[PDB]
Amino acid sequence: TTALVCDNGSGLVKAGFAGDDAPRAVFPSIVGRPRHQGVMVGMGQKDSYVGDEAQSKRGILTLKYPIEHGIITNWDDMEKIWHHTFYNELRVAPEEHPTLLTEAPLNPKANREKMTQIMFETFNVPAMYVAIQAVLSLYASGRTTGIVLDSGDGVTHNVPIYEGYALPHAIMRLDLAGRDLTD
Amino acid sequence: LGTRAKESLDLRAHLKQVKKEDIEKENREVGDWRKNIDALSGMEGRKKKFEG
Ligand SMILES: Nc1ncnc2c1ncn2[C@@H]1O[C@H](COP(=O)(O)OP(=O)(O)O)[C@@H](O)[C@H]1O
Ligand SMILES: [Mg+2]
Repeated sequence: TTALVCDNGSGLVKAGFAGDDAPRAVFPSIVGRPRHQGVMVGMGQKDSYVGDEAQSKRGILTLKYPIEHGIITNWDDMEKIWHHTFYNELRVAPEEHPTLLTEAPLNPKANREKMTQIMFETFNVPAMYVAIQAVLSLYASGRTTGIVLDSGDGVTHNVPIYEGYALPHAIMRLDLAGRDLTD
Repeated sequence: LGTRAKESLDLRAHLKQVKKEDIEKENREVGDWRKNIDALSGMEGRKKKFEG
């Protein structure tokens, strides 16, 4: 079967089946509970709008990103985001598809372990693999050497690679990124 | 005097022969290989596969 190449990121979740050119569904990763009271009855008001739906009703929501700086600070919301990504934006049950998450360098271990535990227990995938976000960006350029500066929205990290041999002692991770520029 | 001179001459003659005539066994190794050019003709591939 085909593999699911998900990419959590921080600010935009990008996902799609392996072997294409562009991600199938790209949508902000925000989960916003309503904050006002609500008087219309039977309007079908949900308790949390996630993804791109909460960028249209954002006038009466309190959007809050579940990923602060690479690390994940609110596991329930992240689980909700993943569930939405699998079932509504791709409509493929995870029981029949390998997954390939991505993770920033130098992140806490507990984050990665919890990620794999969720993927194996809740969604019950057949097999998942976690890859460093810079090696992939080096794949896409068709190179095999080079030093890649991957300035995302959560964290900016700079992984040098030569001839396929990564240099673990030369990774410089800096926490200034797009969110701090927005602020 | 001539005998002594010819002794050294004959002794050095064989050394010179071995040193020099044996060079003719091969001297083409100086010749380099092709090292051809492409002339913008070997641009017939996309970014599809790179590992192989
Ligand atoms: N065209 C653009 N010009 C300037 N900044 C941009 C543009 N597109 C996205 N950004 C910034 O980059 C962020 C998205 O980065 P992204 O690569 O999606 O992060 P991640 O690594 O989490 O996927 C946005 O928050 C935005 O601030
Ligand atoms: Mg990124």
